[PDB]
Amino acid sequence: LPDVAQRLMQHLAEHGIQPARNMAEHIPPAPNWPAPTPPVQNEQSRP
Amino acid sequence: GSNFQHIGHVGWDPNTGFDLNNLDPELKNLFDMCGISEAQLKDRETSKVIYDFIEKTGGVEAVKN
Amino acid sequence: GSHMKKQKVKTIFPHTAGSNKTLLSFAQGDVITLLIPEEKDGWLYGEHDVSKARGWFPSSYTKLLEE
Repeated sequence: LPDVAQRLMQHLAEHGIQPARNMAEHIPPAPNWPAPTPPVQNEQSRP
Repeated sequence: GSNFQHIGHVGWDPNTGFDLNNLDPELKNLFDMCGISEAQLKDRETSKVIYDFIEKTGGVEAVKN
Repeated sequence: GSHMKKQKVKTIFPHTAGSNKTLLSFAQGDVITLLIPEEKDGWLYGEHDVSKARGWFPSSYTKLLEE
């Protein structure tokens, strides 16, 4: 048992396998336009 | 008819994966130790690699001595 | 292994993806968990606390849940 794990990790690294304790998602690129903004603005004033 | 020598104890297949229902007293016990899950054992692309290790570096007689 | 990130925001306004497959849509008063270390072009990326939907969302339609 305990010695078999110390040699397993060396095998899995050769194929890029990892144990299920060590997996997560990734992040996408982004859209083709900038992020929108809330209803906050100035108010028109005379010269 | 005939069977393996250095292996044969392990129940794994390239279509379905390791046989959890009948797994060896060492097999599942390592999988729970290094951190592997039953999903990877049923993965024809991950379980294959995990099995190829036992076929060369595990072995029920090889781990005994 | 790993789980839900500490940093979150409350959306204060709605947003709409359309045909992009990489955007996150919601209403006002909803909650999103950040999955990335910093913003990009005003876009932030996260996972919704009610539906587990993920995508880029506008930071400006949201505020932090610190203090």
